[PDB]
Amino acid sequence: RPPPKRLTREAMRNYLKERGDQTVLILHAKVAQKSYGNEKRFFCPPPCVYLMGSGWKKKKEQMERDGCSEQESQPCAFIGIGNSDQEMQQLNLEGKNYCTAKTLYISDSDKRKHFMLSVKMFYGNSDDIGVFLSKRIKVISKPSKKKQSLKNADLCIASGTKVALFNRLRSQTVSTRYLHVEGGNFHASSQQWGAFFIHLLDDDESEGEEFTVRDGYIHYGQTVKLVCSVTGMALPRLIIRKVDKQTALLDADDPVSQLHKCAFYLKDTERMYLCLSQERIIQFQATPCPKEPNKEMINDGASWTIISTDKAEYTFYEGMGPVLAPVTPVPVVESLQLNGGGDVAMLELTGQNFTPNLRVWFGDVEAETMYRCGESMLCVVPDISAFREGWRWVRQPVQVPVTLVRNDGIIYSTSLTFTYTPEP
Amino acid sequence: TPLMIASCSAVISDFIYSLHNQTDRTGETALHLAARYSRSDAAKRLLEASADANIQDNMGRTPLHAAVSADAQGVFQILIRNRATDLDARMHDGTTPLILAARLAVEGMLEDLINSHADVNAVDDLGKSALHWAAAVNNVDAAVVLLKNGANKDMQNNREETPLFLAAREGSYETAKVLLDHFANRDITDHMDRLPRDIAQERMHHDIVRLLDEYNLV
Amino acid sequence: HSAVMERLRRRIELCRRHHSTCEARYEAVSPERLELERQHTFALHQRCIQAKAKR
DNA sequence: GTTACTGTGGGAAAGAAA
DNA sequence: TTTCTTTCCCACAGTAAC
Repeated sequence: RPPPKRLTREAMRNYLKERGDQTVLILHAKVAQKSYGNEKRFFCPPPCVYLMGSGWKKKKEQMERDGCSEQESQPCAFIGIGNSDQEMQQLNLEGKNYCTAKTLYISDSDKRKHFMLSVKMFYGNSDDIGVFLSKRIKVISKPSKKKQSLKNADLCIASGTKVALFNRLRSQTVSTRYLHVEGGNFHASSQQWGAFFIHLLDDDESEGEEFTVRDGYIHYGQTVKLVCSVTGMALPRLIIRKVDKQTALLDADDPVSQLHKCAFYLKDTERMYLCLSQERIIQFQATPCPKEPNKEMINDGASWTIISTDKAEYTFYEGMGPVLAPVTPVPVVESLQLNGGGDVAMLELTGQNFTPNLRVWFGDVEAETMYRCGESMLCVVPDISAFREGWRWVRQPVQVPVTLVRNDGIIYSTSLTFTYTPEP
Repeated sequence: TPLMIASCSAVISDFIYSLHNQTDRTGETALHLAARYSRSDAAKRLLEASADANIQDNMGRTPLHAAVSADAQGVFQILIRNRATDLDARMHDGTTPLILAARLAVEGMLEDLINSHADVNAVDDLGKSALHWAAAVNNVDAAVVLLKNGANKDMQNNREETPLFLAAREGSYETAKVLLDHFANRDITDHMDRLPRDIAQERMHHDIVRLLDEYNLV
Repeated sequence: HSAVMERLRRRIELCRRHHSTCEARYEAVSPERLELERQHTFALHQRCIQAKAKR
């Protein structure tokens, strides 16, 4: 087998030019209802696994242009529960660019307070891709319909975070539909599910877009605005009201929690709500009211479930062709600080999953790199000369990009961009 | 900018006889640059003329942070010797000078900071004490000094990881041993109920596993 | 300057050595780790193959 | 129609924390 | 005693294979 190849200057240049990164990606809920006895309360929403990036196709082509069945170059994939002695379920990714894990669940045999989904993943010909995991997920023995203080957070939606919303018809797992979006409007697919920014607003809020959001956790009664994290289309102002027994309360200050059934009131149109008619999303009014001036009964179909959402995302590139090992674990570079300046400039990098076998490249230049640990790494800013023939000092701003590169050639893109600047 | 050029490269004193002006890109003040380019005289002059030694730049670092990062012994002495100077300053990510001192393998600043009474059990936004960072980086000397000056050896970071655990993950045999020497609790699981021994077995760090299994028991 | 420079030479060498140690600790274990992963990849791939035959 | 089964959601029972 | 939280139980109402 062909020995591991050190990424070359030229190969880097090609990458910078084309840049067909391959990126896995895992969307999911932050909470999970533990299942008892021999039950099975599936994770809802179902952990989706998109495979974005022009690179995946380039990889498909490269593999075939080397003698591979349509079946030999097909990314495969299984999802599982961290280190649990169960069985990983397979995700069917044929033709599809993503795939949900509709029947994942966590038994009570598992004592962990948390866990993260494991997504194993290789190509058809057993060539290996890697193992990517979701952000941690907390286990709850049952949602708390009781009171919720503001000390045990992590369980309170907070202006800024994201959430998924789904409706459950008559207690039948096969009915479940999630507020989604396609073609520009809001669907209620029982197939896909979208993550929504849930911004909090001060009662004295305006009309539409270009508004200003304010920090703070969310309790019923406030004016929130839901936006599609992908498309952008958003629902006109609303007021999330705690519900129960088909009654959409008005006098409720309690802070909205995880997996809490709640109704969404509109922009003071009148008393119209947001409901699902076993099809799509359409207006409503909720006729019943004579129970009390603060307990408007509502028709079963707008008592959505709120659940907060996260998203794990990794991206790589085979810069020197196939590699004996997996591209996992992938390096995320969260912070990039400068250390000192001029003749000694150095760079401290902090992030996750760093490893002794990476060098950081400034544009097409490989810079000396010292591994501190999994989360910290140092490197030496290369003389400005390496980017401008004459220059013995920085005559003008020159911004090159920063990027991590494994030793066998995999190149992990960042987003950061070190910029040389004149030493004042 | 004019005062900054003299400090960063009679000049500092004459212009003074602006000051707290922040740059657009980095947001550093003249004191910050003096610290970064490690220009000792300039920092002294800026301080003399009642300068604020705690202005944060765009990432939250104060000149003292810049001082440790650039391993500028003189500006560092000057800032710690200064009374106003916050030694437990904080970057946006929660990082503190005591921590950078542990991380960048800089000679003595960690102890000088300790001796000058910096908080040792302070933590970053991830909840990692300098002792945790000391273990990640297997900086034994820093680990001993943090421990002698009363660090919490069994402290847990947001992910429930103890310092012994990070040493087990990275395979810091020497620091791991020191923590054991000090009776670090080797039975504290991380957030996913994982023992340091477990994280160690997984990473195939056989010696740390050997230690966890048989070193300084009962 | 030689005294300060000397402190500088000393710091990098320490970082440099620490790195060299970690990489070697990591590389020495690579085969053990890579062979264990492939063993699992094989098990699923085998299962991925039979799942296809059942159809 | 008939049968055997299976996620869910609501409420009783068992503990555990005040 | 209270107040919750974690485990148990069990019956709607859909599926699936006859």
